[PDB]
Amino acid sequence: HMYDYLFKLVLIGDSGVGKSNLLSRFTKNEFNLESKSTIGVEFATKTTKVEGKVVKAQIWDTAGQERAITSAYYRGAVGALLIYDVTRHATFENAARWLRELRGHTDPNIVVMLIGNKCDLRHLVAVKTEEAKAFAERESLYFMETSALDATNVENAFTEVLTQIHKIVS
Ligand SMILES: Nc1nc2c(ncn2[C@@H]2O[C@H](COP(=O)(O)OP(=O)(O)NP(=O)(O)O)[C@@H](O)[C@H]2O)c(=O)[nH]1
Ligand SMILES: [Mg+2]
Repeated sequence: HMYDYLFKLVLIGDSGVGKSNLLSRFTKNEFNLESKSTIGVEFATKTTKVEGKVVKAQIWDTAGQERAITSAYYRGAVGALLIYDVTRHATFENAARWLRELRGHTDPNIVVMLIGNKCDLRHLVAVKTEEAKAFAERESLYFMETSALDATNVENAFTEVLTQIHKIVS
């Protein structure tokens, strides 16, 4: 293989938090203004040079609501983005219930990052950054605020994960 490492990452979080757009903004630098709820499981790939070595991230992406294929979706996942909508406090509370789901199906030592998405909708921010920092520290998660719409921190969040995974694995 051309790459040194192949890291399977999963995106989870409630419907409409922007998971699919985060991905397409990372892989294909596009903001899908015309997005729609995801059917089944979609995939995407990116090959990066962190460390001076070749990393092929393999990103799985599924919808938020109504399963049983939870099974294959999480299996072998080695990093995860836990994404909530910065303007809808309901999506941020459900993060712990996603975190239990994610944890019942992965190794305790995967790299997990909490993402607060849509940080551009600044006048509707309904979740205090400090409260999300609280949940992140309480649960040993990484933490970022992102905007898929204006690319803010999207690259930083994904690479950060991928670097943190390699340090475990070397
Ligand atoms: N303002 C703004 N809107 C965003 C951002 N990211 C996503 N959205 C909006 O939120 C909606 C949901 O995006 P989408 O990525 O499809 O959500 P999802 O989390 O993938 N949903 P599902 O779980 O059902 O697939 C879209 O209408 C999109 O415009 C962002 O950074 N900023
Ligand atoms: Mg989607």
